[PDB]
Amino acid sequence: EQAVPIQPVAGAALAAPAAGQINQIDPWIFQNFVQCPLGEFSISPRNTPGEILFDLALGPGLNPYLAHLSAMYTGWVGNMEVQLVLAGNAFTAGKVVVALVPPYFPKGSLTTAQITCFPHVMCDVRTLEPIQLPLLDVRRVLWHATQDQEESMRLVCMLYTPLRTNSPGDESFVVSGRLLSKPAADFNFVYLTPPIERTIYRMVDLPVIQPRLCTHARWPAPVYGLLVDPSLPSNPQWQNGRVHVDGTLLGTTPISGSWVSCFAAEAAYEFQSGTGEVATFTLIEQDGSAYVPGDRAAPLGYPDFSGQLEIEIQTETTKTGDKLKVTTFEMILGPTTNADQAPYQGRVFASVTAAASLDLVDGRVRAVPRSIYGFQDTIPEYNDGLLVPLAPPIGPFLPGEVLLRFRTYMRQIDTADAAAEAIDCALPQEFVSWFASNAFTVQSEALLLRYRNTLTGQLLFECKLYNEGYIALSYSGSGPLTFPTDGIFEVVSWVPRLYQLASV
Amino acid sequence: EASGQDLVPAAVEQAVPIQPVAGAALAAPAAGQINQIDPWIFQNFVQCPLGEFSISPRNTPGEILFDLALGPGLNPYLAHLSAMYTGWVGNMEVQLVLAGNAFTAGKVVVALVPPYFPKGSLTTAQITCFPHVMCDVRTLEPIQLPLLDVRRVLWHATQDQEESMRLVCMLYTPLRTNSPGDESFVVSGRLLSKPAADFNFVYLTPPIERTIYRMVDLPVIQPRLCTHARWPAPVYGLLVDPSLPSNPQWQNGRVHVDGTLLGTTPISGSWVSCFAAEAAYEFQSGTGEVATFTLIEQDGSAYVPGDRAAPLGYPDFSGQLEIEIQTETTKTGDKLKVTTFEMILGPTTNADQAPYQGRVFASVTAAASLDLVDGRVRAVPRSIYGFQDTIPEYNDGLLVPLAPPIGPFLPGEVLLRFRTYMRQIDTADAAAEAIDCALPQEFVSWFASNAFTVQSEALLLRYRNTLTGQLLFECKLYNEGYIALSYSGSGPLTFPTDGIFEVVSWVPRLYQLASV
Amino acid sequence: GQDLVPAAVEQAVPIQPVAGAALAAPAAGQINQIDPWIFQNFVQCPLGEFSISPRNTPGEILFDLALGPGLNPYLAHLSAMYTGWVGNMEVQLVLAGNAFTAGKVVVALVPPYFPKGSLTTAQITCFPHVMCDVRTLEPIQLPLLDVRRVLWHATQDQEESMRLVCMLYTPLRTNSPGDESFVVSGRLLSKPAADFNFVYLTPPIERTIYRMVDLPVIQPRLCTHARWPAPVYGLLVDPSLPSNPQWQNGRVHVDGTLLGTTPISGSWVSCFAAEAAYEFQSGTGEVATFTLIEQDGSAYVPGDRAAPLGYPDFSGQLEIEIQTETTKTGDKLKVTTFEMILGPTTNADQAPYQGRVFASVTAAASLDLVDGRVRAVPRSIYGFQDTIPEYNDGLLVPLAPPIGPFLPGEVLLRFRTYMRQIDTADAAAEAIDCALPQEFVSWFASNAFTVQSEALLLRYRNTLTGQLLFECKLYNEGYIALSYSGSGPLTFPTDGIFEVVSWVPRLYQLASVGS
Repeated sequence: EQAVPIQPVAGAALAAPAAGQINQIDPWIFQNFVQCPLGEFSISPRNTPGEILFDLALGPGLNPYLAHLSAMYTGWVGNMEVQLVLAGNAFTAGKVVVALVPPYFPKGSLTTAQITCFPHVMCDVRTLEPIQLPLLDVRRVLWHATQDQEESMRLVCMLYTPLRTNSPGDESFVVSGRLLSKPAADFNFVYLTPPIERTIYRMVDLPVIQPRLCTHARWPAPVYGLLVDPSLPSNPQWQNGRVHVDGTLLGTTPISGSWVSCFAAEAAYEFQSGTGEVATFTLIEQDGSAYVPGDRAAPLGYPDFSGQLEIEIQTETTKTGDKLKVTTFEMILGPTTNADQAPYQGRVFASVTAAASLDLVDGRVRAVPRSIYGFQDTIPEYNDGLLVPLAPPIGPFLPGEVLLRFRTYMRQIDTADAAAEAIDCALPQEFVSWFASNAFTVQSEALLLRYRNTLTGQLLFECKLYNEGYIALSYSGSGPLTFPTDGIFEVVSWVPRLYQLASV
Repeated sequence: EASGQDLVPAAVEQAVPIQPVAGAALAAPAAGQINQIDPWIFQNFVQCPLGEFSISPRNTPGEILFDLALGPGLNPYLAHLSAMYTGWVGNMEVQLVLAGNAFTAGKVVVALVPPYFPKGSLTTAQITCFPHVMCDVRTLEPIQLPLLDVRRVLWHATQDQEESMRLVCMLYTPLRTNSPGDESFVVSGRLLSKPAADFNFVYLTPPIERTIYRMVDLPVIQPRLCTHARWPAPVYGLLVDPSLPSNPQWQNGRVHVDGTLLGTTPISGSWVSCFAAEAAYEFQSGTGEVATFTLIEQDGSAYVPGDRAAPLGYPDFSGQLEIEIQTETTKTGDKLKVTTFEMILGPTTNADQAPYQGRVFASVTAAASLDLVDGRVRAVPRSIYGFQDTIPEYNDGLLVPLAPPIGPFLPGEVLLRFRTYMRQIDTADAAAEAIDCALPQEFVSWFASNAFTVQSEALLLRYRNTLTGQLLFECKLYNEGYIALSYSGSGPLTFPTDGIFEVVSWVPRLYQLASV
Repeated sequence: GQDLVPAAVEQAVPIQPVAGAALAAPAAGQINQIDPWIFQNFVQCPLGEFSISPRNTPGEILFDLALGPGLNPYLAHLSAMYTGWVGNMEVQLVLAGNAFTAGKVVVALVPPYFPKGSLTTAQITCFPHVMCDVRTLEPIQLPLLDVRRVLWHATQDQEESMRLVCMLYTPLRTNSPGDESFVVSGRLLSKPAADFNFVYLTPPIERTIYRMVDLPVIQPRLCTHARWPAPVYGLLVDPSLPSNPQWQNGRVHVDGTLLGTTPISGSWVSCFAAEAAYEFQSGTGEVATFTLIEQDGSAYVPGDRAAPLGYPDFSGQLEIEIQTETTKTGDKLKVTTFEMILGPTTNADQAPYQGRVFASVTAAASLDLVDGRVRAVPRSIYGFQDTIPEYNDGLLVPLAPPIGPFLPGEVLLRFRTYMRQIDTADAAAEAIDCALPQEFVSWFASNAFTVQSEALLLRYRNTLTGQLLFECKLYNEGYIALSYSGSGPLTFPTDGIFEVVSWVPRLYQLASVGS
């Protein structure tokens, strides 16, 4: 334990008068150093001084045992003990500084000159034993609330003096560092409350479903494969299948997978002595509601591709030659306009080459897709020719990383090509529903996933799932590569955005 | 002391697992004054402002009979004293009185809920996980409980509400009676409280009457000397009737207890069934004289379609309304005159009327083509023919914002109506046309001007005769602005209009009223 | 008799001592003491100037200060190396009255968490208070205790503490026939009390709160117009011009929030970057359509602004020069002149809010050009008017509010520039006014200033002599006001320097300017 210019901090002695209870923790927990989340770093000889190696806030989330225990309590108090472990031999050089930042220091960028003005310790990369530090509870309140995130003391480690070493011709040398912690003797909980299952210290989990038994987020068809291809555009701007990890739906994505590529509208039929019968649809919500224009490109579930598709609705005939018929229309979304389709304004048109008088009843219909002709993976004309609010394009990606896609095949009417079409998505609808319902709390930037075989257990690849809702693989090949669709995705831990993945 | 004690008496079994909590000793070095409370206040238990509740056989386990937030609002003395301070701190003592008949059986649980616990769905499983006490409904002596200031600050703020310990009572076992005769008893429980030794206030401030706690009060006026909120006439009767529709959707006379007005109800009683407009006239060889009214706000402001189905004070009933219009002509011989017009606002007939632009059309049969000038007019009602108690058309088959229908009520609960009569045009009948409202315009003005703060869900009121000083019945005034009472008879019931309504206490929606 | 009750007793405020570092020590990391001689001197507060006028009415608030390190320049300077503070202070008040003036004021100690509505003359005396006469010759002092529910305060936020509020108890009256323009000046000073210290020693950060606002040391001649790419020529006021224009460019907040469509650099004004497409089929003419993007290359998405950054906000006809490449060989990239309409005009739908622009150029042959990115900058203006153009077809777009809300007798200070216009009969030059010039929209959003009050008092001086030209109020919205009751426009020399004095409230009265 190093000497730092700081006073002792009182824990339960300050909180006892105004606390209903003071609860004790298992004494076996005070004897083990456990790995802290986001408490690891690697120093390379190509780093410049001033990089923040780690930044961790005091609280129950540092220890998994305390994070589990906090679900049955109302408050907490006390200090912690922290250990830093460095992996370097006797032929290295470089220095590191670990400082104690007070709870209310402003957030921003620090400088190596400024980091030494805090109570701090300076450590050489040749140190043998782990470095022990205290983490004290500097506060203006008597105790903290477990279900609320407040400001506490921070531990910040920054590179101070650059690493100087020799390296072999195959692999480059790095200095690894890890941080562990445990509660100090002065640490307590406050009030015994019934346990809560949805707490802020809850880890993200994924449904146990094979991708072959999932649904596609852009076209209503089962998923037929997952793959990766650097030749396709690396920054697509799809409006469907976008969802945040915390449970925020981005763009025009609906909760249910049946709303995909379909729209609900009220249809007015006008027979013209020229082209023929024309149906004009005024759009409404799929579940049934008034469409209020806002910051969305189109009503939820609207298709987000450019092409020629047909729709079928339920029609009632007023005259007496029949009583109920099912017809088929044709909607044009090609780069020709000439009909002024404005989904944002809440109106669209379609027509058929049908003779005679076929006036019908305007009583609201649901239009489902039938097929596509000349499909293009480009967003449609949400307005006349002008700009509309829409979700940002997928990205950014680190160098050497490429998006992983779930591909599926739709129908065709086109004559030229005869093999197949292909539409891709970033996540199946099951994941969208899972994230929307669970409403997790994101920690830093992204999650480390793991695709493993169901029965053999062999690891296939490791990827990164960003909070914006895309998966990136570290692939440095040339041609497209597909993967088996029988594995299960597993969550490992939270990782920083600048994290290097293992190559395929 | 008492007659046969085949009951529980003292429930001295608590041993509540909680530590003593420091009160005003921690806040003394942080205040700039020395304050204290009258020592005599510390010496007797007084009824809480929300200290009445009922347990009935129709209740089910898991229902919340009451919940109390720690603070000055549990004591009338402390609630009155809090108007001249910022800051309070300390513990309190509570006495629960529930001593039902010896033929009854049941169990309740009272728990200490700490601050920051989420509010809403509390189940019978979780309530026993808190420090709690088990009570039989037959207990003879009062049950004494502590309420402690568990907190992470030095003191609280009297204005605006913070997080404090709660006292929640849940029905653990359904109430049943062993008596053979025809009925099941109802338990009437009471709450009393007094501050503990180390309770204090912090800093003396000017005494402002309109504070958060206060207490709701009603104007001291007999119902017969009040004006109706749906027709410009004095209130003539106080009635209850189960034969009439039970969930009306009246637009006028609707107000919230906290002050907010709902619908098209105006502040003044002269705006009822009257409207101001810009009036233009035309003559056509068909229908004759056609008058068009562009409706505007009666204070001169323009009418903009918003969250209201119509301008304030618009007639919400249906039928044919005959009104009077003052007109000025340019013809030589006379200058000013008053004409009588008729309008049809009943069922939709062959007419082109759209309240979206605020246009109202009146037709008159005439032989001579009168020439007039478009101007400004205000129309008040004169007669009603073919009256119907239903809302008129506002957008010709399209939904418009409206106040929700009055309700809901407990089983056996029926709405109380204030009844007035109008001048009616009749052909071969003689029955006087009658209309009903929920609250008179005096109460609407009182609520809109005072802007009270509601506490739980409703207010308990008692109607007392002034001539003899006799309480006639008790009723529940809901926060949405309607009064309900328990009645099971078939025929209509009438009450004298010489009484005075009095506020008793705050009650929840599950409170059971006595039969009338 | 037995006891004597004096009729004249000196005023005093009774208090109960409040603990400072004694309460905060067990939970604070450190307790740092300050220089022992800072406790010995009253120093003017950063917000320490106010005025009383006969126009004021009883019940009006003259000032209200909050306890903390922002009342003393030494404490405000020292707070840049600490994260917290605790303790009490003392405040001094001086009034520059006369013998012809009658009036009374009350200074009260309002505690934290008292509702911030409106106080009356009856309620103000229910607080601990001191009653002061405007004819007093000596300063009046009061204490300021740290009444709180926490252990200490955080420097970097305002939080809630004890207030010091002063209101006009009795109307100000002068026995003179009047009305004249007599104004009573009031000044505030403060110092720490025996119990006051800081909490945690941190590196000195210069860009913190309680850092006093400064201005660049640049004469108005050496600045740039914020509404036209030309140097600022004149500085003037004019009461015959509209009081509250709706300019969209050249607007900035004191705290650094860019309001409207104003860019950071001065090279973006009245210029735009867009992807161009040219067409000419039978009778439409050589029409170029532009899909707008940001000048730095980023994509444009409709948001809370009515146009991209730097878009013109004046109505007229614009003539611009665009770098265009022609596909025909033997003639490489040139500059083409294009005429475009800014205001409403039929046969077209100008909607810059939606990223669509239409321009036309006279032609008699093919003159074909290739598509791509282009940047258009102004060349000439015809039919200039100071009205916002048609940002949409028939819809309302978000806009900055009109300037307002000047006190009676206050006009708007304007920076005047002359543009390049095309005329046929009138030979008069075209003039355009701005509220704040360029490098004044900059220097904000670069310094994250905290306003701490309602207005800034500035003094305009001469660099070589020091003669005071005028005093003015810089409101937080980013504009200046001057007290002037004349009819004709009045200009000022443009070779001066703007100097900050202090922070003043809304009701501060400026000395009238004139000759």
